Amino acid sequence: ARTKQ
Amino acid sequence: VKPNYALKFTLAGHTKAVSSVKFSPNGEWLASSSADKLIKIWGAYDGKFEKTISGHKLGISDVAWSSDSNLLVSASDDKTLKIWDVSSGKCLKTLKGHSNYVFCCNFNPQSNLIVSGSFDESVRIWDVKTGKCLKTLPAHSDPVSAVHFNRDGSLIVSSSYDGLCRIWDTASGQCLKTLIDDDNPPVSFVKFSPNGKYILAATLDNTLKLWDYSKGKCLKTYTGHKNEKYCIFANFSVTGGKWIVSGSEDNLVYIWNLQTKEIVQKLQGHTDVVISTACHPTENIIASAALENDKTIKLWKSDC
Repeated sequence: ARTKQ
Repeated sequence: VKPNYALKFTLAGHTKAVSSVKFSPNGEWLASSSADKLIKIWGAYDGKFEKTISGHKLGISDVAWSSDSNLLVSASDDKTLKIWDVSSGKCLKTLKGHSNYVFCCNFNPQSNLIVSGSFDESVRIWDVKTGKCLKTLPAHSDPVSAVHFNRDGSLIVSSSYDGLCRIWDTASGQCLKTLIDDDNPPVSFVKFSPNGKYILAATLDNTLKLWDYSKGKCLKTYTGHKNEKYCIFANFSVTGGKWIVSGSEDNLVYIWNLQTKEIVQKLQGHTDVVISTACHPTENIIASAALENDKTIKLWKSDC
């Protein structure tokens, strides 16, 4: 998701 | 004139990184989404925790409010979106069709359609009432990082790691315009300005850009922050001074003067990347949210 690179 | 945003509340409760924060249109609520699979609702003015909304099987990348503040939609790594009744916390519909993570979502102003973008490189348009997919747009050649309706709902703007920003006709799904700049760095965020005349776009070369939609030209650039890794939201602040607001990978909230492009404030407090910021619809209030080391939401208030 958005929270992961 | 510079604003004087100062920290008023810190909102703890998420157990993994927060992914997005959004104020309800009626100003009363803040909604947050997280890699912990949860949505949380908070009081916009005092940070009071209200409720947790659960149902997704994997983390959530985005949440958005309907025009009447009664519904939320969320976009999840479980490849679905869910429409929620905020009052009951119930899942009304699950929107199935994307073949990979759903990254971004938004209602149109009528709030009878939802637009979504996905790692599957498509943009989908959904009927809110039936929960069924109306159109699938083969929009991009890499993950879609943001989708947004303009003010009358007739247009959709999308952005992608393929380096493109595209503007779509809602009714037909056909492409109206493609925006390209420099050496096409990944476009990590896009949205229309309040009057729909401009488009604000973030690229993963530490740059925000304001585009004139009609002329297809760059009008302003905003630099000084750190953004090379994450899809960080950006905002127009319109309640007092006209600012551009964005998070940053150096753990600060950046605020620029929209016309002069100068940094007017840097909000210090978070202990990890600030992935999401939101601007309150009637008060000079900013919400910010941060990744795994921090996991909190902060509310900041300014006199102007």
